[PDB]
Amino acid sequence: GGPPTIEELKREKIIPHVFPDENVDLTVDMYISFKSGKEVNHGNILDLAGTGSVPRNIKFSEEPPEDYCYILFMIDPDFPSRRRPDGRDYVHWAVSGIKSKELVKGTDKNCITLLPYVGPSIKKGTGLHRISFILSLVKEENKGNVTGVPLYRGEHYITRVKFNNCQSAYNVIQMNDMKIVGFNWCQMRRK
Repeated sequence: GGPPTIEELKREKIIPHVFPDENVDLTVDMYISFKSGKEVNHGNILDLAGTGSVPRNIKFSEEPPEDYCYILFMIDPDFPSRRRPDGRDYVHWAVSGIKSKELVKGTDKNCITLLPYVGPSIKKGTGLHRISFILSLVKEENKGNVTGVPLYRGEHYITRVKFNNCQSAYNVIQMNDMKIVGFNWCQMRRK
């Protein structure tokens, strides 16, 4: 739509459930395609089928500022269920270091994969999950020094529930003095 508007996010309760207030500066559009014909687009309904791999193509409307890079998180704020989101935020994916307007298959030479992609975790009968993608700026020098999200050593050393025991993506962003600049989401349920 370009980037989501504040009013859109309030309607869907992404503010305050994902972002606790209205002061986010969403200026960078983010196109996200799992595969041809399967795009994340401002709260559209996507089938769970075909989400087992990292999006094939992501495109940003602009490059990050000089000496900054993007860090991208994909989360489920509605985990395990929409009615009882006791694991909010579940972190599916965290990649840091993006310099390019295009990210193909989730990585390039610049990127550090802090949490490798794992697809949506949705049981039948758990409502619609607002599977969300949050794009922020991090200093290049800090791209692998994210408090709360250490360099990856395998699943034994982290948890995806409650954002690696830092509760939320927003908390991680703000405690690292990062700047949110983009957002997209879809709704997913298990048939």
